[PDB]
Amino acid sequence: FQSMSKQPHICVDENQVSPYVIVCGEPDRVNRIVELMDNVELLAENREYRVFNGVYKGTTITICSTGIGAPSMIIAVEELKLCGATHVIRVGSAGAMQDHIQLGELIVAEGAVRDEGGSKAYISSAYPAYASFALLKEISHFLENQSVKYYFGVVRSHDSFYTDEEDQLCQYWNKKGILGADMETSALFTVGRLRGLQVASILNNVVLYQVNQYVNDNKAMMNGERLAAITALETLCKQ
Amino acid sequence: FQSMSKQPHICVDENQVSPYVIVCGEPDRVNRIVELMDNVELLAENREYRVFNGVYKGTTITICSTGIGAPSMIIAVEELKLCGATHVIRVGSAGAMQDHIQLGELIVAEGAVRDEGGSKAYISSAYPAYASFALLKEISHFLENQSVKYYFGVVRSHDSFYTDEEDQLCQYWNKKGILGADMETSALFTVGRLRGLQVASILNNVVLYQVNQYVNDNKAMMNGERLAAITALETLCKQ
Amino acid sequence: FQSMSKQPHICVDENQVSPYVIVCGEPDRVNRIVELMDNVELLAENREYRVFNGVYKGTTITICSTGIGAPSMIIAVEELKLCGATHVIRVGSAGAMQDHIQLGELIVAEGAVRDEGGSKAYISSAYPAYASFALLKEISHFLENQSVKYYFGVVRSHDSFYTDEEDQLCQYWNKKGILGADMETSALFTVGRLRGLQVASILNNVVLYQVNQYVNDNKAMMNGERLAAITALETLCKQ
Amino acid sequence: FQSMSKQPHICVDENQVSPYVIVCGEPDRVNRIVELMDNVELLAENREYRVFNGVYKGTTITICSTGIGAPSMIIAVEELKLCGATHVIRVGSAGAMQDHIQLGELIVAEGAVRDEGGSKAYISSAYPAYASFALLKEISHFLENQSVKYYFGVVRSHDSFYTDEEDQLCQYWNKKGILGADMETSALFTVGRLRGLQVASILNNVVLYQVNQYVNDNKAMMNGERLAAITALETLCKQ
Amino acid sequence: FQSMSKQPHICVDENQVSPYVIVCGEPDRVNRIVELMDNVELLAENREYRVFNGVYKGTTITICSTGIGAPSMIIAVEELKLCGATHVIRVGSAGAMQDHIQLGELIVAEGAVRDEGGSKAYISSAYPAYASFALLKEISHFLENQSVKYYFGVVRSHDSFYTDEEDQLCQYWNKKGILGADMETSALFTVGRLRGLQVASILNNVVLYQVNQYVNDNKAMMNGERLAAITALETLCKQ
Amino acid sequence: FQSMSKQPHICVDENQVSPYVIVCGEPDRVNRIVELMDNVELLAENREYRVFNGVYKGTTITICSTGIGAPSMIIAVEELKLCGATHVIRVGSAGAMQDHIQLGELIVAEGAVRDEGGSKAYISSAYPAYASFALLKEISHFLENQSVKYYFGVVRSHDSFYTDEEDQLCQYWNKKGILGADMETSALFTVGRLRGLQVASILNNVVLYQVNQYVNDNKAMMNGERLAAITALETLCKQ
Repeated sequence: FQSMSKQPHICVDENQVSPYVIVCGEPDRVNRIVELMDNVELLAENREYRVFNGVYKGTTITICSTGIGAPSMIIAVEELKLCGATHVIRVGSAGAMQDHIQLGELIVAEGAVRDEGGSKAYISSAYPAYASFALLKEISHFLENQSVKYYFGVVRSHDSFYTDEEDQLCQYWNKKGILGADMETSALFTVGRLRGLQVASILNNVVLYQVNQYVNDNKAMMNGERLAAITALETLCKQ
Repeated sequence: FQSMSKQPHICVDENQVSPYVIVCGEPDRVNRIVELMDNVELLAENREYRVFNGVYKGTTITICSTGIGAPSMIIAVEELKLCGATHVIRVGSAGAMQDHIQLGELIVAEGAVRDEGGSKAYISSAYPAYASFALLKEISHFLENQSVKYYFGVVRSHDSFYTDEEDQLCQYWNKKGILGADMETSALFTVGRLRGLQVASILNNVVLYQVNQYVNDNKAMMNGERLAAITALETLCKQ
Repeated sequence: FQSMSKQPHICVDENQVSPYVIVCGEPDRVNRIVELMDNVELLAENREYRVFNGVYKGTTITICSTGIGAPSMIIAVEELKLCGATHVIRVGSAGAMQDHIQLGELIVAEGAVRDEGGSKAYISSAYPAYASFALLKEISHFLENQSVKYYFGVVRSHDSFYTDEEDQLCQYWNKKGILGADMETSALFTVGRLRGLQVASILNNVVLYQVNQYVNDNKAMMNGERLAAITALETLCKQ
Repeated sequence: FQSMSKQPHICVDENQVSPYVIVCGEPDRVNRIVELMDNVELLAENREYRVFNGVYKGTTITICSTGIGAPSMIIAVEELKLCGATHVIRVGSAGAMQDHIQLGELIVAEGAVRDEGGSKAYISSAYPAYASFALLKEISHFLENQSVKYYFGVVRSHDSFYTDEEDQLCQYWNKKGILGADMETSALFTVGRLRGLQVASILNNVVLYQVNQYVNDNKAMMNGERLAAITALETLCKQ
Repeated sequence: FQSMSKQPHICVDENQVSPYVIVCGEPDRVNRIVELMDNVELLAENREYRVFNGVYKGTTITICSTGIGAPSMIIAVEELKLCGATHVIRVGSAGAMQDHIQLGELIVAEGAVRDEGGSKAYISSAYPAYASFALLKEISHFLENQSVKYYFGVVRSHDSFYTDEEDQLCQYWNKKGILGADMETSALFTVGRLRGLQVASILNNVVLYQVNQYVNDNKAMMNGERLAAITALETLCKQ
Repeated sequence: FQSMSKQPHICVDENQVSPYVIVCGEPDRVNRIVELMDNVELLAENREYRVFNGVYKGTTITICSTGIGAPSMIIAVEELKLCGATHVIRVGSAGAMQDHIQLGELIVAEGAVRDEGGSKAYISSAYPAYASFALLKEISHFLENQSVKYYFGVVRSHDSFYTDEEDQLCQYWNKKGILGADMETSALFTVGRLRGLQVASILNNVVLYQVNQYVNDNKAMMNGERLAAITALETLCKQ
């Protein structure tokens, strides 16, 4: 029946999707982010794509999981774009590339090394993956007001942390001053920008670079997730 | 508690995982494949990873979804490997690159163009992505016995079907004789082989190269999925 | 005699150079920028490097020409770095890559395509060339207050506008949404960042993408140069 | 006179060439292979190309030397193709990349690393160089019946074993699990497949990875050559 | 017996090989070149390698065929080097890339496009393939004295003239001003130089770029071969 | 007024520029070279471009500085070409890549490694950067007659001697037998040749590979500059 008008992966349309969007890897994180919003509604659920609308401080925002990886991210960006998204903020996870960065502290990517094939499918790797400065301004301002430590800088996005060369990759990138590594940021920044989106990425640190420990760690991380979501929500509701 | 011994993404361990494994993109396909098996048990559910064991014609086999894309595939291969997998068969979806291939017909990848960054993270693209011939032999033999049309040959694996150049990519690859395109096969074939797995990929055609139509199409596709799963099950239970 | 302590190309030392620096292509532009400052002093003059200190609204700033091209830019960045520079702003020239951009209007590079070999000597082209957001914030704020049109976005930096393929390069990059093209920005952004500098680039448009005309054009361009210099000065004197 | 209809390098035509073909490096090996056949006839002799027809167990097969290297291999593949070849099997020599492989033991290439420029002239190195499984099936079956040890897997094809880096190349490829190295296999597999041939490669080991010794070694190698030829003949006469 | 001291492919040793060497593709050309010399002796015959010594105007020179292609050329260069060669001149065949060049006219390669994988195995393609100027001087001087037309400039060396893109390759390279194309020159120039040889290449045109005709063409070509050989001999006997 | 007919960077036209040209990096070197000539006239002065005509032994020659780097070199080559230049000789500076080469000794580049992006903008790096042999002949002949040591061979042209990897670059290139390194030679050789110029490069050594010392060093270097200029002048006035 109504299977003609919907985007084939995110399963939503023009009218459903807000111009303002948050994406994350984990479908179950979508339910956690909507907890913070009013007037929540499930829009679609398909494969790794879980899509909700919610209202935060008066502004209607769409929350969308995209699974792990640049290809699954790019699929959601293209289809969100077609539904009228203009501002998209990644809220995600990272492994630290500097030893001073603790669990549940935030990395805000100003730029990203394009070490994933996803963005390369579109354009020469020479094209920059960077965050919209208007969004960065707002993110910086929200994060200043609170106590959890956060770092602005370059992250690396890649397609595997499981090569035998992971150690050396880490060390090389540590010396270049990269803050953290994910799989999705540079693809958002590249494809998003090429489709005229304003984009940004707020990453929760979940691996150190280096029983009761476990519980505090998990709490720290869960606190970082919440902060990252709130920061993204605070930023989008100003536009 | 018991969060020390499990693989951090597939959330299973050595003892749970069979040496014989089927992977697919869609978590909901895992439930559909287990329908065909005895002694089914849910092993884990995490992000896009849905993991089950089942028994088919006496052999215990593990079924695992890996979401869409090479990075999420590679994560599952590495972790399945560490749990003792030896034979892994992709059961997935493809877009046709030749016009004679119909919906719900199967493409069996003998080889795959490595147009995804995932496999490139591991090794120079010059290394071949090809299917284990023992598995190909068995797949060919099962498929001969039945009526649904199937094609053996080269597929292309890539990170985006949404570039502005998709048309030209299609036409170029059509002329080279590629049968279909997916996102995951060449990564399985490359990483899998480099970790000593026997690997294969059986792909269900879901896009032509070119209301009642819709219902028969869906039936055709659902029939192709079932055939692909059965073929993989028949192949693995012989080892 | 005192030819031991000075940088071998910019011919200045630690004590001479301010942490705050403006660089431009043309040595004669250095004299034009110092016209706008108090307490001017010639520091060095060597090859294409013309170096001055001046004071603007209380802040001491160094002005340095670097000739044309990424290699000559990189030489000045490395040596300015060694003399203690922390903030460096390019004030330069561009050819428009969109037809709405007029002569003597400004392009502020948020990011830059790394199509020059200079930055590639240092690091894989996958590393992002982008502008420090703190500087971008300040530049945006100054430029809002006045009437001359200015555009924020991506520029392309390259090593030749004289290949037979220039037309096609232009058209390709026009469609990607690039605003202008220079030879120096992405090298500043890449090497500068890798040496821990805060960096930015304000470019004066001097070629349309498309006697009395000539005089107004020149006036427009000279007005853009002055505005670009003033904007950079206003930005640096706040740090 | 009749110098219009013949292929300019292999000096044969449509009518002469069988659909079933064996190629080898060494012209003098052609005479050794025909020793095993009935109804032998010299077809052509030109540069490194020595061409014969023979009959084996009822089937007429063409034997063709192609000298050393991918370019000279590719020339023979293109021209054999134009003469109506459909199945082509390389029967050649390899240097071992694992220490358990002895002299005069066989390596059957399922796939090949495309480290030669020959195949790259045709297509991106991402395209797979692999052997036709129907041929692999048959080769496996013949070789099972006899006592000489043989290994199935990946070989590396390259353009020089004389670079100063040969040692490190060897060690790198040894760890990746490559069985042996030649100069011709991946070019056959790539160009052959792109021209719609069924292809395979059976390689005789002639260098260990590590007077009376010399005589037994030579005998071992000569025995491997004979076995490789017989295996290829047994395989082709079944089609 | 004496199978320990000889180079494994060219089957000659230190004492046999002159410092001055001519190489060509075709073994039968070796017999044609020795026709022009005194005190001829067959040194070795192995695969595509046919090796002779002869004396020309007092100087002893070695003549060696290397079959077709860069890999087989490189093998002979490495082994000739080890036997004490210092000056090596290619005497070969080319296809014209400009329409004014006739059959049996000579192309003398000053430089060569490195479009073959052979030289790339050794060193980045950025390293120049060019001819020793001392040899070029002497070649120019001999050729001035006679009537057959000859052209000095850039040739292209490649691994296949049989790709579907040959036409476009030709046209692209024609416009760049390339004179002719072979398979071997840039490999000689690159590997040779890296091993400290003085190198040069004199190529006989055998394909236009565009019964009685056939006979005059063949005569023209055979005349070009003779001239090329004589020119190389005249050049080497001066050292 | 007369700002229509002049080249936009070198600020000269067809009638001003001689077919015979010397280029150097340093504008102040132009004044030093004209000291050696009769009938000197300043033609233009713009940015790093300082342009003069002079007469040497009857021949009128143009002297042009091009600042440091391949992009600024290429600009001058293109515009000199358009003004009718046919023969262009670089007279420049190098850092030694072999320890036997002393300060103020000359390196004459027969060929150049294309490690700069400038030439790559035009053509695949596989195209050779080499010197016109007619010019090399003449340069060799002049330099034989005098006492200062000079070396003919390969140089490397690059875009930065300030990467953290400079040491290793040096060592790698030392072993390959490179004589010296500059920033401009391979760009002249590549772009120049592609525009049909006869080209050459004579480089003065100013850095060893390894008060009174300082004065003799400077004298040695200044003597090398003079010799290089004279050699170029002697060479051009013969055409």
